[PDB]
Amino acid sequence: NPTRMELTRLKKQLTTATRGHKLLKDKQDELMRQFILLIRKNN
Amino acid sequence: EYRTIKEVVGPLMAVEKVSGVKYEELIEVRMQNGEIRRGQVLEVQEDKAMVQIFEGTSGINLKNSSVRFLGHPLQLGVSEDMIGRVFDGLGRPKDNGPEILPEKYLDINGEVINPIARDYPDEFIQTGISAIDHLNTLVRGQKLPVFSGSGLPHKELAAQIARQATVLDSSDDFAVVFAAIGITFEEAEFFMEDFRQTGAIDRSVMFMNLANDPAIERIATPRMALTAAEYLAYEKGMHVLVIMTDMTNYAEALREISAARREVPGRRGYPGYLYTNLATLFERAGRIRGLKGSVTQIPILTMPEDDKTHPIPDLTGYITEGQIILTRELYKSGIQPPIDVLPSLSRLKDKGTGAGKTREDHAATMNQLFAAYAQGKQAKELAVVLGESALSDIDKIYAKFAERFENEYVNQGFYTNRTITETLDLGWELLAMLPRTELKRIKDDLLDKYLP
Repeated sequence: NPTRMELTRLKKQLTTATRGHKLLKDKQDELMRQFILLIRKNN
Repeated sequence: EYRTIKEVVGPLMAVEKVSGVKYEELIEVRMQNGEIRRGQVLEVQEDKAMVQIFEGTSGINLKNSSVRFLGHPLQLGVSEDMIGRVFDGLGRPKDNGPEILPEKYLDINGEVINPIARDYPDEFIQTGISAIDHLNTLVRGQKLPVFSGSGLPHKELAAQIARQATVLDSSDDFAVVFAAIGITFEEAEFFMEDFRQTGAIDRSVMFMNLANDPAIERIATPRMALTAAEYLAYEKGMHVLVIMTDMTNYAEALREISAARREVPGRRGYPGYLYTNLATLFERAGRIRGLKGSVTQIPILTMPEDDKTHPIPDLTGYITEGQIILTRELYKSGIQPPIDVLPSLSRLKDKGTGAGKTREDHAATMNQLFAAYAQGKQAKELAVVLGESALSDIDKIYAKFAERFENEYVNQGFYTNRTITETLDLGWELLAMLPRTELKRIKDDLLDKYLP
């Protein structure tokens, strides 16, 4: 398991996962704002 | 002559009753059947000396064999007649050509250049490869290595660069010294045949060392090649491009000798003095104040398990002024050459570019192409994570830019020779995909002159 090839690969997965986390968090926020406009109209 | 072989352990032998014997001195073994083998002193004490025989020790009877010490180490017989010739690791003719009468014999270790005697790299070298000439420019006197890996095409790239490299104007062209270290015959034959079929051999001196050649011959090879280069450059006033592959093979040869002397390894199994060793080779390069000729180096190495923190590429980068990186991702996508411009670097690039050297739009377009490429890769990733819904119209362009950049700009082919003008023009055609608003790193002065 703990080889240098695994290390470099897991370090790459972390960078990707970190970026994906930021993109998804932004998406949720963007959906939330649009929802706010719609939900007030719904009310 | 000595009939005093005491021990034989593999290709190594211990010889007693030695006197006046020097480290790295050449020896000659006369076997009991009259057969002659040569070797080199790897270690020497008062009573004895340790030697390694190039041809091995099979069939040797200790008692009835003899040893003679030649009184000199490996030396290169230099001459301008080396041009157009192919030699092995020890400088011996490989092409069955006419005899060479040396001007003189030189030691192959060279001398260390006074740091204040060096002149700064000035002249642009056109490799004919866009990803280098434009984004990671090679300048005359630089050391700019290629970091590759097993199964990556550094073989084709090495041949291409040696084939296409030239300086604009000048009239006098590049003499190319090509050193092959510990490579397979099949690869050595590719190089030799490519050089002959294109006429590049008429400009070149080749030192070819093979994988099944002795470790001491592999160690000698880079030193033979660089001794030839400094002679042509600093004594004959020639501009010399030195291409050496594979430096990793050189490093493995050092470990073999180091283990024979029972030396405890340093980091990751390599000798502690690996840095000194690599630095002594790679710093045999550059312009020298008051001298017409110069040495430019392109060392080539494979990174074990594609690991850039490995001692070989790690220490090399500390010594050389940048590195060109080949990647598996690009090669699997069919990009030729598979150069990844993002981690690639030339540290002297600003010295060989601009008006008078290349063209005035060189630096600006390089920064712009780099920015848009990284931005386009981010855009592609965004589309996979959040969908095509999240992409703006500008985002979809950057994604398309990065695609065309890899496929038309970087992917030029191993036999395509692009002039710097053609390279710069192609850069502008790709930047033309983007709105003028996005071209921020380019002043409107040059944007109005070149943007199609």
